[PDB]
Amino acid sequence: TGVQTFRRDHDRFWVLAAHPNLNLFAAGHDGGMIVFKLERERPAYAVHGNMLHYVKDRFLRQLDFNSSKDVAVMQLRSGSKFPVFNMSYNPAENAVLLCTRASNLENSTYDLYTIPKDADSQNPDAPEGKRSSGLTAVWVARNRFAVLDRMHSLLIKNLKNEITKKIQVPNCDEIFYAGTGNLLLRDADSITLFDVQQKRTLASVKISKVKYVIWSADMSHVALLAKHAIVICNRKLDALCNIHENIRVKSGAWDESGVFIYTTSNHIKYAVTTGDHGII
Amino acid sequence: LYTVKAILILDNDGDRLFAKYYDDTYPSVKEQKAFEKNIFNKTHRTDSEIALLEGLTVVYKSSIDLYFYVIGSSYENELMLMAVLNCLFDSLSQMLRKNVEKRALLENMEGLFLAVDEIVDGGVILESDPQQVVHRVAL
Amino acid sequence: QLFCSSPKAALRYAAVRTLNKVAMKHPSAVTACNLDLENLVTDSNRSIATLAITTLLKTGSESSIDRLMKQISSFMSEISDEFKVVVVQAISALCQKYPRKHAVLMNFLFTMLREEGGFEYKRAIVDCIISIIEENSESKETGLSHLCEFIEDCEFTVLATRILHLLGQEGPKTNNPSKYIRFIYNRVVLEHEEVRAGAVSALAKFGAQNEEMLPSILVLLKRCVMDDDNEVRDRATFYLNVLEQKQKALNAGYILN
Amino acid sequence: DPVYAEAYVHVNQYDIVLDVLVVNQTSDTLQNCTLELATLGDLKLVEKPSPLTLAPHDFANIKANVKVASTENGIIFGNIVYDVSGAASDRNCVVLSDIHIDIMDYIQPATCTDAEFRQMWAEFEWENKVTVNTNMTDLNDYLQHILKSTNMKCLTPEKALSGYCGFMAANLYARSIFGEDALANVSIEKPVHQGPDAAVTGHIRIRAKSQGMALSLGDKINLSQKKTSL
Repeated sequence: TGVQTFRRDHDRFWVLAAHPNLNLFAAGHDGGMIVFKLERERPAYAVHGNMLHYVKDRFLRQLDFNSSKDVAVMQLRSGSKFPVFNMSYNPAENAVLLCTRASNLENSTYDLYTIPKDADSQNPDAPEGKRSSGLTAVWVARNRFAVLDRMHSLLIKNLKNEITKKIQVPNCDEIFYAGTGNLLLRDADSITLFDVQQKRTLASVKISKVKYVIWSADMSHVALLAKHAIVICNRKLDALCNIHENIRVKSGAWDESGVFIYTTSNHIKYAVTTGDHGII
Repeated sequence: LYTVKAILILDNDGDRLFAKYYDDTYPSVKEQKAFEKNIFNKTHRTDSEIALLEGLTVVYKSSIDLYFYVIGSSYENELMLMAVLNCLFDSLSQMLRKNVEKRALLENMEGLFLAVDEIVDGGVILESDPQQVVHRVAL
Repeated sequence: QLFCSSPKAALRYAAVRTLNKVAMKHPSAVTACNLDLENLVTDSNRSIATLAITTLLKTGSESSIDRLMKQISSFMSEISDEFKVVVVQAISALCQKYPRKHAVLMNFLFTMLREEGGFEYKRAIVDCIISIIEENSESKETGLSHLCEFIEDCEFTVLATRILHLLGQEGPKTNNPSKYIRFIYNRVVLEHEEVRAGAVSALAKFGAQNEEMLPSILVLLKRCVMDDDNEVRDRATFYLNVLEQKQKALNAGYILN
Repeated sequence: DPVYAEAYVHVNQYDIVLDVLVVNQTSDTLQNCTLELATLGDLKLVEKPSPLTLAPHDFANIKANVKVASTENGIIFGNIVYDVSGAASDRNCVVLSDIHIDIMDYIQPATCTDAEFRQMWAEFEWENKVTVNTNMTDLNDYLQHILKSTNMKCLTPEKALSGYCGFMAANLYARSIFGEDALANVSIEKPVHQGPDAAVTGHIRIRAKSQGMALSLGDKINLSQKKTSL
């Protein structure tokens, strides 16, 4: 069906193309031409034993291990694929929680899936499969409270478990209407810590995120992402060292809390250990 | 109403080949030129739909060969004021069968002169339409 | 209004400036936007250019639209019926509605003023500075901050004379000493015996008053900063010598007045 | 790949020289691709070790001298695309544009008579400035550090006092390897208890002929100014 028409000059064309590399997409015309580049600049994750999960900025999976030139990780833990609002490991070497239909709606669906075998929606019967409705689900500080959006605005999600899908309107507190943050930062420029309702801050610390906080696997990483720059902390704000580079693209890695791997050309390097620095 | 500071028909070489200061209270042929200069140099054959200079109305025109100046005060509406200015082009044109030119100017002044006194006389516009004139005059 | 609203009576411009006065009443004002928008839009007709400034002014404006306009203006102002003059008039009005006040605007304006420039701002400046003083503006730290900086790299010695004179009086009633010093040094930095000279003269009202740290140091400084170049030498020597000649406390009292 | 090649640049005295490790930890002097020469900037790249084997399990030093006084290429800040090619035991390779090519280094200090200077200062290509404000140090150590880093000149003192405050504006001049003279007046607050300086809010006024390099220089220096995670 005709979705929409888009107008941007050239009352005269004869070609359109989408790459068979699929890299790029472009449209050709008489008066001239345009190329546009896609990305979900920065895009969601989960960890399960010796394996990385990615959600594409652009590009498909690449969700661990490799074999020849480049390999997008196709597995039963479909990462870079779905229509993501948010992806978070529900730790287990066997579980993930996933929101799909992404976007802004009233609310989306989340279908949470088992690593043993994901599905279109996994079983509501199963609690490593559950799906329900809800717009986004988000971490928040002092680590077990969570945000869920299950209204198109502030629901708090809080559970001891991180196989979690909990719904909590209390903590309704707008003054920031449904948008994006993850230890609370509707561009707070702070990660702000809370419980399940309160109308009085516990506290906010001034530090900042990639709009994600990096936990050393599950949900306790004082290793921090920042969008450009990333900072290394131990759990919570202890600024251990602060990272910056200036290429507005890539990554550097932690094994656990603050194990600093840095990539260095055709050389891949440990930034540092004990009092050491190394090329593995 | 004893309102013409001068009406000048100026060349667009900043020259003035007509000026009558109908009314005046400032002088000098020089200052007149100077005053002229600032504005003329500035308008430089270009004119404006309207122009106010000095809080004073400047209605000025250009032809196809000549620059028309009237100085008056913005203290008396355009439409009329212009009407006289209009009257000036038009009658001269019809009557003569020709409007102003540099050439025209060069052959004889007098007619302008003749007209001018009739139309206006000082700071009071006695008249602003041709016809009356046209009959009235017969030179 | 409408009928006129395109140079029927190119007369319409004048009126808004006063003859038909405007400073509005609140719902009434909202209604006005369209008409001004036509002129604002049209940008033409000497009668138009003037009209744009008065209408917009009288009715007032939102911040936002200004923004669009700043660009428009960027091209426009130079000649666009010889926009500069109407604009200087407009500008004189700007300095008045905000003469260093809505300082954010003043600064936005300032940046813009200098920027859109040509040169023709200087004339305007004579007014603008005057406006700021009229308020006796208080976001000076900032206001001054822009002025200082820009003027530095927005040049014209002549401006400096005026401002100097004013500044000359003001000093430590508005503090921020290090900065102010910081500036002052700079002002001098420039050559010209003359440019240099002003920083000392301004200083006399200032010195005398001293500020959040000054008397001791005030005494120390004239010493620390010293110059030859004969008559420039002399200026240092003489001020000193003059200084030399009265109990500096007394010295300050007589001279200052 | 076994063949791992690691490389970095060493610029050793004029000569920007290319350390290359191509280590061919390959299972053989695997066939190698292709390489191409070029005019460069006031440099030209100028050497290739000839062979194209990727000798087995083997490590090699491949040197590129570059020619450091010629080859104009006006692709500023360098950052010009460079090729290592996929042309033989290789299906791809690296095509790269450089980055890593900056100013602070290039220019050497250079000097002037002050009156003339001032006159000149004003006179020069006005067109660039950047601000100094913020650091980790006093401009004593800080200034020295910056100075050494860019290898550039502050022309003259007046004792007024870079100490008690100073409320000093420092005039700096430098001349480079391909000869641009760059002028500064930076005017700066300066550290000292409850007096002033642990920021600046001093303005660095940069004049260099093109604004584009000039401002860029102001930046470059801005990079230089402080000491933090690149």
